[PDB]
Amino acid sequence: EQMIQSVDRTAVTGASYFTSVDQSSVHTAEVGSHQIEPLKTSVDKPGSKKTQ
Amino acid sequence: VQINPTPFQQGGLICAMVPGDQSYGSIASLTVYPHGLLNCNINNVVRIKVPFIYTRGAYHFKDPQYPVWELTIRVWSELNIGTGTSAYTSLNVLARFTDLELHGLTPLST
Amino acid sequence: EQMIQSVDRTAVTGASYFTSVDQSSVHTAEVGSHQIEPLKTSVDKPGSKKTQGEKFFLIHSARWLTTHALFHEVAKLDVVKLLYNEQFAVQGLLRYHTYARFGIEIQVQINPTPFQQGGLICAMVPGDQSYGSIASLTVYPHGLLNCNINNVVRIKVPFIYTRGAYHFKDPQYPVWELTIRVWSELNIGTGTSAYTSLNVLARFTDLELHGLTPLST
Amino acid sequence: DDSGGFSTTVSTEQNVPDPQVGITTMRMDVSGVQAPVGAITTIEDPVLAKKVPETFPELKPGESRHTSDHMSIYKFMGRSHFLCTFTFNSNNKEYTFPITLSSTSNPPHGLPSTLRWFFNLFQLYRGPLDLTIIITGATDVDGMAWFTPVGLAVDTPWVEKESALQIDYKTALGAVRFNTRRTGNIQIRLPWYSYLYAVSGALDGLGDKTDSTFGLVSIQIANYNHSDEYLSFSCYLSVTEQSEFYFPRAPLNSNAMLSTESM
Amino acid sequence: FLCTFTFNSNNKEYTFPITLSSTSNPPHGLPSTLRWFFNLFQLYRGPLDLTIIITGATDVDGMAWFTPVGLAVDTPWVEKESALQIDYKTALGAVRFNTRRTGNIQIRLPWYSYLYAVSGALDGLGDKTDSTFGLVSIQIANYNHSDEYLSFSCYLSVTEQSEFYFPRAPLNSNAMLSTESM
Amino acid sequence: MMRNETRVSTTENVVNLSNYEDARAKMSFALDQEDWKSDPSQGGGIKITHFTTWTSIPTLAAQFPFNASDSVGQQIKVIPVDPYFFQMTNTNPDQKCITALASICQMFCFWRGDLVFDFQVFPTKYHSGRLLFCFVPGNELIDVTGITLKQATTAPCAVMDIAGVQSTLRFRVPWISDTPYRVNRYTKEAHQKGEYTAIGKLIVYCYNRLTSPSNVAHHVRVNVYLSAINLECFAPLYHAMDVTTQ
Amino acid sequence: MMRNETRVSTTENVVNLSNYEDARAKMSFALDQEDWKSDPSQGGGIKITH
Amino acid sequence: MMRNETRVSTTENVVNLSNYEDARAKMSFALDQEDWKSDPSQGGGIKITHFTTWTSIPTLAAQFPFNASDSVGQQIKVIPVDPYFFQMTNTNPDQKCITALASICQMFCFWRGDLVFDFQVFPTKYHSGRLLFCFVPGNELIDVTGITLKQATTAPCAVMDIAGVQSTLRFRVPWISDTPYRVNRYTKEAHQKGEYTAIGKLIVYCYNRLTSPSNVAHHVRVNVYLSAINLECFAPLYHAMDVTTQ
Ligand SMILES: [Cl-]
Ligand SMILES: [Cl-]
Ligand SMILES: [Cl-]
Ligand SMILES: [Cl-]
Repeated sequence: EQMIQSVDRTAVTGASYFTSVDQSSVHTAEVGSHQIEPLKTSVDKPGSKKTQ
Repeated sequence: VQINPTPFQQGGLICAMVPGDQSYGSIASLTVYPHGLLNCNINNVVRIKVPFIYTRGAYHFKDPQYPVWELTIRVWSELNIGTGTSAYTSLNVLARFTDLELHGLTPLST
Repeated sequence: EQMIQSVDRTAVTGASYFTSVDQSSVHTAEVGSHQIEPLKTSVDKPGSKKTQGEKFFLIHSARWLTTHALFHEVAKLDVVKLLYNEQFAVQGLLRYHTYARFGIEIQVQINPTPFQQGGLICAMVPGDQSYGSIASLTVYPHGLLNCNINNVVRIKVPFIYTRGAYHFKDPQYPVWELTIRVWSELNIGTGTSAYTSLNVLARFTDLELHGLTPLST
Repeated sequence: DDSGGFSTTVSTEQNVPDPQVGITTMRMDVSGVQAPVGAITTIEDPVLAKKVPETFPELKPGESRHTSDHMSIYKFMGRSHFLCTFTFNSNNKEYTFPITLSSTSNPPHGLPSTLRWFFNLFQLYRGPLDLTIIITGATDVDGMAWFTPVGLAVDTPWVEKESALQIDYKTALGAVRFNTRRTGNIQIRLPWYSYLYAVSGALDGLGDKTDSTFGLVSIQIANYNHSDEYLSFSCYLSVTEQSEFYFPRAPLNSNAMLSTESM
Repeated sequence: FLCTFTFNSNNKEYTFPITLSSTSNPPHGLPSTLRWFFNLFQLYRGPLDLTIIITGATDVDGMAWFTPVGLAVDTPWVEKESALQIDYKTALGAVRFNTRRTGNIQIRLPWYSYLYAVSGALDGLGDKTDSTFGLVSIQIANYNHSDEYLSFSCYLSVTEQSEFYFPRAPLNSNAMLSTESM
Repeated sequence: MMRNETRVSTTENVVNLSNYEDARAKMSFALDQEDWKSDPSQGGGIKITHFTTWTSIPTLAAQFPFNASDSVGQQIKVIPVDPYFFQMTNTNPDQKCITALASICQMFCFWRGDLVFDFQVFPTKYHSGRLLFCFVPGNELIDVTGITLKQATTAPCAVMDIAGVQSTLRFRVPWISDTPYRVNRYTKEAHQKGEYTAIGKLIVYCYNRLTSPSNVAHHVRVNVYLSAINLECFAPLYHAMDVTTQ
Repeated sequence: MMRNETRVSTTENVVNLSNYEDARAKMSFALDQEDWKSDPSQGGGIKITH
Repeated sequence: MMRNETRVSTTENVVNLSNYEDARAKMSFALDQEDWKSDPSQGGGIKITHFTTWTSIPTLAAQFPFNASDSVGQQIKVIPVDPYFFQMTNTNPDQKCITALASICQMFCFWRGDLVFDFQVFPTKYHSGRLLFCFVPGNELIDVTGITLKQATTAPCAVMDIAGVQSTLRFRVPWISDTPYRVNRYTKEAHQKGEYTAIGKLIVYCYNRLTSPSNVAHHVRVNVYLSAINLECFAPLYHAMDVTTQ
């Protein structure tokens, strides 16, 4: 007997200090990925706690 | 992007992350852009994640050229209901940066 | 912790070209199984595409006379179009498929009395005879008939067309136009029958049907 | 997620570029006598939506009769398509037209037909372009042409007038000279010389004025006594292998697809 | 040999179809050898190397494009002002040339058709859709008729990628026609 | 004794932009004839190179309503089966919303493959009904109004229960034709028997009437996306397909 | 120092259709200059050549 | 049977001087087509081949004075950050003294890299003071007069004690931009938001007022040289940059 895929109702997302609880959820869509400048547009250390 | 339609409501929306401007793109082809579809009978949330997409190597805050992203949210299927149900649903939008690369400390403000 | 069985909501069923999606489903009930006749009730091959579609059928039938001059066309037939007709079983297959590709086998026969003389030529010409030289009909898949010799001829061909299949309900141009002309005037002696009837048999070969349809025209 | 984010459900790729080939080939059946599970899905969910569609039993298509795949952008746009056309009226004059993706700028003062369409299928473009231009009419007319990069001096666009630029300056940016008698056509490559990372067609006013341009071309005639015939110029562009295309957009709606109707 | 035509006014165009049809009699149809050949068999498919000779005029800019069966294209066998967007024309793949610098063009015609193959011997209906390889259109420009006349002659040659299926009875002599000229 | 002779062949100084082999430049403006490497810096790695990219992204081609007033076997919507189809449109900004699938194929003379119709329902967990999707093999112009629902079950088709945890039924219309490819006749003045754009028409019937209480809409809307798989197009051309006003 | 010189021989831009070697096209309308395979599908394998 | 045919391609007898591949001669006047060896005889071995040669030689771009009368936090001089800058000039012989750095970059459309400002003080072992050099990231036109000295410490900057055994502070301005390269807009009629030549402006503030006795000047002059490292320019053009009158 073949089981047929059905979405996942409940789920929990967030980042840093922000959390979300969703009851009628679905999956997250993403496209492409992080790209690293083969030729940097700026040579200074990227902003960081220490930087600033 | 999230909302809260009561199961007695029906219809849906579409949320698209469009770079720069919608220009004259076919509304019906919004699905092409990184999108999320909302259907009452189904989901009440959608999540989209993208990288840096621009003509320049970075965005200038103090005085921008053109917006990096123009998030558009349109009615994908008219929101009808039965007599008595709430005739609306509020909606919110959450955003956050990812892989944040800052450059050039400055005293300006505008 | 014991899990207790609960039905399977969503599911998908169907057969051949019919699919169903059901949301508040349940399982299918069946009883017994297929039984094979220990004593067959009928000995003929059970109906099959070949049974009913790839067999022979009588298309057209005419007369050949002493009055018919040389090259007289005794018959011009859209073989395919002719088969497509309730009159023959193969219809049952065609009548419900939009297009189909295939080969053909033609058998033409007659019955001249040895006291008759002359002959005919039968050619399977694709599309139309156009302005081809009647005298060169032998080039097409043909069969020659000579009283003093044979009273039958058989030709077999594959699918030859500009399109990948023939459209029955509403054709473009006939696949095959079988032509039968007088190859040598049919003369006789005073008293002999001045004619001979003639028949034409046809059947499909390697019948490939496509796209079930409810139409009729 | 390296960004300090967390989730309980997954995140798959949505609308992935170059998913399948464009020519009928085998990269048995394609689906059948099994059970079409791909006949049902919850399109709202990105994962599920990628589930391969299948409704009825089909067989493998087979092999296409032609060599190359017409759906490969490189090969398709490899056919130099139409760009613009203009005509000189007086002698010792010049015309300067910009190469602008802008969906806004309507022809003739803008991208037309195919080129217009194509450059709005995606957000970012960069890389050289093989321009080729056909000369019509006149003869024994000496001419010159030069490519001017975005952000530099150049005679006023879409306008026939007497050049206001030092011969030195012109030639300096790299130029070419030719004569109608000996040729009647020129195929030269345009460089990816821009201070930007890439250019785009779909933009809004401001950026639509700086970041929507590859560069500009300028053609200047000479020795054209108008006692002669007329002098027409037609330009066509073809994408090169060193050209890149990033991020797919929703195609321009039909009402915005315009063409310079002529003959 | 295939066909030949002549321009009378400036900025005009001619569009001729490549039709095997035994029906269509020249000049508005296949002539001499080509006519004969394409009726020796039932089905044809595969590219064809067209080559065209220019006669007369000079310093005349011209353009030509191959249009596949079943698509928009200026009315056949007729000299008239084109009714097609320059865009459209060029889009189907085209070529430009000038009488002064050349006087002849040899380019290959593609097997671009929704059919499996085409045929000459047919009957009316099919004889209107399945009897055509495709069409060629030539448009002139800068031809002040104060000048000489402008003639065009087209010839076809079969390629190795061309195929020929099923032999027919050759056309009877009475149907073999030729565009008698010089 | 310098002796390299060559004959000047035909087509002298002729120009051809049909393909790249002849369209590519013969010299360059670039200094030292240099070239360029790749660079996805601000392109997020999403490098495009094939139109498939679009043709496989379900885009919205049409919206139709399913009313309770619709009785069993009533034809609800009829659609021709060819990539070029789309009927969506917005008043102001005034525009004709072509689909991705369409916007691509519109630039080709020929096409073949499995078109994919995705039906998305927008009901409420309180409605109930079934719709029968039916593909009638043929051409873009076949009178089909004379077809009982029953009659339609002869052609390949599928039924869908709306009330559910799922929302979309996918209709993968198998390439069925008498020809290897169909043509973009949508450019021609009139129509000619045999020069077809579609392989048949799709029909939406009311399988089981739409039931429901009274505190929910008296109907249920449906979105119809369109995309293709095993798609093949060839013979470039230019044409901005208009809207197919059903 | 680019130095590839050739002399323009007789019969400049002359056309000859006597044989294929000179009759064959010198360029093509086909996209990407592609070609075509064989296909006897509807030709019943009866391929003619002589 | 001589049979070498070639087709005459497009661009017949066309001339292109964009690069050497097409600019180089196709024949020579030299007898027997000979060539020449090298010879540094009277060239002292100093053979040149790259413009870097100049762009890395600090040249004088500007002179500014530091007066005692200048109070703490007073802006003393403001400079745009782009190779094209220079303000030096002599009355007679009448001339506009461009810098090496400048004279090179002026012939390019684009540039990127670390510009280097060298500050040379001309004091006496009896003065005492500090100056704060501040780079404000941006474009060549940003109102900056509204910036407290304090406010400036937010941007990258450096302070220098004048009184000393050393004489020059080097300011290596890191390439900071929203674009991979900046453009030579100094050729255009007007200015357009986004088409910038510099990556920001440099500012000279008075960190600690200039102290001293009374038998020494009431001020101290300063030379500002300019050169670049990791410099890159491309897209040749011609333009004689004028003076940037601050
Ligand atoms: Cl002359
Ligand atoms: Cl003027
Ligand atoms: Cl000449
Ligand atoms: Cl007219």
